[PDB]
Amino acid sequence: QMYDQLSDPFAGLGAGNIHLGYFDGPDDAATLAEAADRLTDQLIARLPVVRDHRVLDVGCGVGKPALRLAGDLGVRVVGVSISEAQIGIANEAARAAGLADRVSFRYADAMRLPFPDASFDGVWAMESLHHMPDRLQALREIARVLRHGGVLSIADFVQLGPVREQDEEALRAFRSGGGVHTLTGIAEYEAEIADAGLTLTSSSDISANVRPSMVRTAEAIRGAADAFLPLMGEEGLRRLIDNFERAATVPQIGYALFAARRS
Ligand SMILES: O=C1NC(=O)c2c1c1c3ccccc3[nH]c1c1c2c2ccccc2n1[C@@H]1O[C@H](CO)[C@@H](O)[C@H](O)[C@H]1O
Ligand SMILES: Nc1ncnc2c1ncn2[C@@H]1O[C@H](CSCC[C@H](N)C(=O)O)[C@@H](O)[C@H]1O
Repeated sequence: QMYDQLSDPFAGLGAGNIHLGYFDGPDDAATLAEAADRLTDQLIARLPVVRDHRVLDVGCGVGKPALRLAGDLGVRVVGVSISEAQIGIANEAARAAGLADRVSFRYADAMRLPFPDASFDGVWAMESLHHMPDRLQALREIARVLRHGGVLSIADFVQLGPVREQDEEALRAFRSGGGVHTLTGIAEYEAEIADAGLTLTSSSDISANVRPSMVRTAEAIRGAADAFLPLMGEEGLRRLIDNFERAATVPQIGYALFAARRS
């Protein structure tokens, strides 16, 4: 519901990216849209696939990360989402870049993947698995469609520890507004990957590199009030902004990059 409504405006705050950014710290002079493309690059380093490999983009957004994958690495990409609106935009972006024969997007719920077993050489889940009610079932479906020796690269949120009473309400606003159905610590995350049948190969805590994205995204929204206001209204937009601004006050909100292999 959330996505179909506001995808247009958010996609555009990050050029075509619907995910956060990677900075060298708060005093970094990279644009939000630049920091978003830097995050795509950081996850590409965790996905050792080569030309002609077939990759599944779980939670594809409007397809810019997927298209970047096909351009840099030469992989065929099938992206899945649950927003029919996003899929139509993503497939046209692929037609626009002349990659329709390499990159396609279809409807699919990551918890019941509509693909045969071992049909993909790699899986790519950028900032999407926290929308899953049962994250373990999504990882189990991911391992199933991965061929033996296939690789997985996850970018996602994590909780670095328990939140103090004074920040309880800011966490709750972050989880309800951001659609964060699953949020766990790194230990609990690494354990699920193993329980799904995947052998962990990388684990990067990049929380400090991503935390600025919270504050800077709020500033971009204010600058984009013209695009957001008609779709929400002053009261709805002020709360959206506030959700981000409060989320930045929770230091236990982190971010991790994982890489795994199928046995
Ligand atoms: O509608 C919303 N109400 C919120 O409170 C909201 C909303 C959205 C939203 C709507 C359409 C398309 C993408 C959207 N991202 C939203 C939101 C949030 C939100 C609130 C606090 C902290 C982070 C938040 N983020 C995060 O934004 C990242 C950058 O786009 C996403 O990658 C990440 O998944 C997401 O958690
Ligand atoms: N159960 C589910 N199955 C598949 N995709 C889902 C899903 N729940 C959410 N998504 C999708 O996951 C995406 C989160 S936004 C990340 C989009 C893109 N990969 C990027 O970084 O730009 C959205 O496209 C949303 O529709």
